[PDB]
Amino acid sequence: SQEPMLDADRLRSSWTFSESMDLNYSNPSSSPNSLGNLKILLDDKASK
Amino acid sequence: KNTTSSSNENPILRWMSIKMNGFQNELNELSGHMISKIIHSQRLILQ
Repeated sequence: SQEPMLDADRLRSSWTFSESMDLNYSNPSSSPNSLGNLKILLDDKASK
Repeated sequence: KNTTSSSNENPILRWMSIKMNGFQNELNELSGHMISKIIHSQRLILQ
């Protein structure tokens, strides 16, 4: 999803924290494969 | 003799084995940070 740069809106970002607001999703982390992927993900998220 | 040595190679295995610790530790540290940085280069360029 495109943030992209703003500034919009209110406190000139007003959110701007933003560790996926809470994650890294820090899997173990220990998993550097990265798959060369993909679309990003149509996945029915495009249908969403 | 041996002695092996004359302190200064027994006690410069305090050099030699520990210069080997500076070297093996140097490859250890550069291995670590270099490996994780390049991991944060496929992160940082590919990903």
